[PDB]
Amino acid sequence: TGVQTFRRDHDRFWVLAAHPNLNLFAAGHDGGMIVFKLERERPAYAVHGNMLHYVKDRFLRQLDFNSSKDVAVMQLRSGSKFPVFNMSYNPAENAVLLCTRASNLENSTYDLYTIPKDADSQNPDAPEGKRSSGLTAVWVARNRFAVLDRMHSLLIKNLKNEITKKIQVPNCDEIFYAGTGNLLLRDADSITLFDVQQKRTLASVKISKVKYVIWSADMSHVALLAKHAIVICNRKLDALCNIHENIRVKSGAWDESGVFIYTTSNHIKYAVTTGDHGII
Amino acid sequence: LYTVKAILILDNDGDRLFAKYYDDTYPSVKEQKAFEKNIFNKTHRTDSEIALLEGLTVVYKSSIDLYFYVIGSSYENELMLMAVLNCLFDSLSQMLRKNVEKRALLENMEGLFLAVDEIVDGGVILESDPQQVVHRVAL
Amino acid sequence: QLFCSSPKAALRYAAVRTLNKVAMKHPSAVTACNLDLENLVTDSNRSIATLAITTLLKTGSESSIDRLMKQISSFMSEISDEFKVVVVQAISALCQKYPRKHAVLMNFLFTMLREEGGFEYKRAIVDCIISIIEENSESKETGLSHLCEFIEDCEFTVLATRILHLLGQEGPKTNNPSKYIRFIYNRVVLEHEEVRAGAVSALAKFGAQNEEMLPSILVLLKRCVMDDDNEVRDRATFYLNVLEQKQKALNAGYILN
Amino acid sequence: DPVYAEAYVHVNQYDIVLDVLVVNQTSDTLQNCTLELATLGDLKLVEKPSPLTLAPHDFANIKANVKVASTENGIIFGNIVYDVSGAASDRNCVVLSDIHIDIMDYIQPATCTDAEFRQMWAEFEWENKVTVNTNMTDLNDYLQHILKSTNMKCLTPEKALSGYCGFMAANLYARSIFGEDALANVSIEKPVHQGPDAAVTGHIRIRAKSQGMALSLGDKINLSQKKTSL
Repeated sequence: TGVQTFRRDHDRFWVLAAHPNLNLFAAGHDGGMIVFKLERERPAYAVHGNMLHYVKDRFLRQLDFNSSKDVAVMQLRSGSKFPVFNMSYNPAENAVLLCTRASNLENSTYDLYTIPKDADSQNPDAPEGKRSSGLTAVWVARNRFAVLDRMHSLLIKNLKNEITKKIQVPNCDEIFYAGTGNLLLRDADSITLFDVQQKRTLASVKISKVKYVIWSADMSHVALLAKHAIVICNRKLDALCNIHENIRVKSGAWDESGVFIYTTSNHIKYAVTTGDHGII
Repeated sequence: LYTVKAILILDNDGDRLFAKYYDDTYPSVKEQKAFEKNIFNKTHRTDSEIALLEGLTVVYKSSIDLYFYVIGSSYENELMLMAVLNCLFDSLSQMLRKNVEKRALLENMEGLFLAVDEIVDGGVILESDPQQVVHRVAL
Repeated sequence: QLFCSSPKAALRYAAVRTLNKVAMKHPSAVTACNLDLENLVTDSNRSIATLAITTLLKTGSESSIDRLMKQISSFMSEISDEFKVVVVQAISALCQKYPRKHAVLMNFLFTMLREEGGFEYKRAIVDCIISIIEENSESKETGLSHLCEFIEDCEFTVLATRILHLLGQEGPKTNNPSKYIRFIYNRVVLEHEEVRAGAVSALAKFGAQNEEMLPSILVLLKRCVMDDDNEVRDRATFYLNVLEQKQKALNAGYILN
Repeated sequence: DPVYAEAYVHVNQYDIVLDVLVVNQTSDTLQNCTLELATLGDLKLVEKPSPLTLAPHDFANIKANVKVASTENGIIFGNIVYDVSGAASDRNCVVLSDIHIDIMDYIQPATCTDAEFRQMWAEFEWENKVTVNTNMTDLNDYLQHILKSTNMKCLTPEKALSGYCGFMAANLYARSIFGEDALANVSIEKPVHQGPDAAVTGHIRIRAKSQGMALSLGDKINLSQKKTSL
């Protein structure tokens, strides 16, 4: 069906193309031409034993291990694929929680899936499969409270478990209407810590995120992402060292809390250990 | 109403080949030129739909060969004021069968002169339409 | 209004400036936007250019639209019926509605003023500075901050004379000493015996008053900063010598007045 | 790949020289691709070790001298695309544009008579400035550090006092390897208890002929100014 028409000059064309590399997409015309580049600049994750999960900025999976030139990780833990609002490991070497239909709606669906075998929606019967409705689900500080959006605005999600899908309107507190943050930062420029309702801050610390906080696997990483720059902390704000580079693209890695791997050309390097620095 | 500071028909070489200061209270042929200069140099054959200079109305025109100046005060509406200015082009044109030119100017002044006194006389516009004139005059 | 609203009576411009006065009443004002928008839009007709400034002014404006306009203006102002003059008039009005006040605007304006420039701002400046003083503006730290900086790299010695004179009086009633010093040094930095000279003269009202740290140091400084170049030498020597000649406390009292 | 090649640049005295490790930890002097020469900037790249084997399990030093006084290429800040090619035991390779090519280094200090200077200062290509404000140090150590880093000149003192405050504006001049003279007046607050300086809010006024390099220089220096995670 005709979705929409888009107008941007050239009352005269004869070609359109989408790459068979699929890299790029472009449209050709008489008066001239345009190329546009896609990305979900920065895009969601989960960890399960010796394996990385990615959600594409652009590009498909690449969700661990490799074999020849480049390999997008196709597995039963479909990462870079779905229509993501948010992806978070529900730790287990066997579980993930996933929101799909992404976007802004009233609310989306989340279908949470088992690593043993994901599905279109996994079983509501199963609690490593559950799906329900809800717009986004988000971490928040002092680590077990969570945000869920299950209204198109502030629901708090809080559970001891991180196989979690909990719904909590209390903590309704707008003054920031449904948008994006993850230890609370509707561009707070702070990660702000809370419980399940309160109308009085516990506290906010001034530090900042990639709009994600990096936990050393599950949900306790004082290793921090920042969008450009990333900072290394131990759990919570202890600024251990602060990272910056200036290429507005890539990554550097932690094994656990603050194990600093840095990539260095055709050389891949440990930034540092004990009092050491190394090329593995 | 004893309102013409001068009406000048100026060349667009900043020259003035007509000026009558109908009314005046400032002088000098020089200052007149100077005053002229600032504005003329500035308008430089270009004119404006309207122009106010000095809080004073400047209605000025250009032809196809000549620059028309009237100085008056913005203290008396355009439409009329212009009407006289209009009257000036038009009658001269019809009557003569020709409007102003540099050439025209060069052959004889007098007619302008003749007209001018009739139309206006000082700071009071006695008249602003041709016809009356046209009959009235017969030179 | 409408009928006129395109140079029927190119007369319409004048009126808004006063003859038909405007400073509005609140719902009434909202209604006005369209008409001004036509002129604002049209940008033409000497009668138009003037009209744009008065209408917009009288009715007032939102911040936002200004923004669009700043660009428009960027091209426009130079000649666009010889926009500069109407604009200087407009500008004189700007300095008045905000003469260093809505300082954010003043600064936005300032940046813009200098920027859109040509040169023709200087004339305007004579007014603008005057406006700021009229308020006796208080976001000076900032206001001054822009002025200082820009003027530095927005040049014209002549401006400096005026401002100097004013500044000359003001000093430590508005503090921020290090900065102010910081500036002052700079002002001098420039050559010209003359440019240099002003920083000392301004200083006399200032010195005398001293500020959040000054008397001791005030005494120390004239010493620390010293110059030859004969008559420039002399200026240092003489001020000193003059200084030399009265109990500096007394010295300050007589001279200052 | 076994063949791992690691490389970095060493610029050793004029000569920007290319350390290359191509280590061919390959299972053989695997066939190698292709390489191409070029005019460069006031440099030209100028050497290739000839062979194209990727000798087995083997490590090699491949040197590129570059020619450091010629080859104009006006692709500023360098950052010009460079090729290592996929042309033989290789299906791809690296095509790269450089980055890593900056100013602070290039220019050497250079000097002037002050009156003339001032006159000149004003006179020069006005067109660039950047601000100094913020650091980790006093401009004593800080200034020295910056100075050494860019290898550039502050022309003259007046004792007024870079100490008690100073409320000093420092005039700096430098001349480079391909000869641009760059002028500064930076005017700066300066550290000292409850007096002033642990920021600046001093303005660095940069004049260099093109604004584009000039401002860029102001930046470059801005990079230089402080000491933090690149």
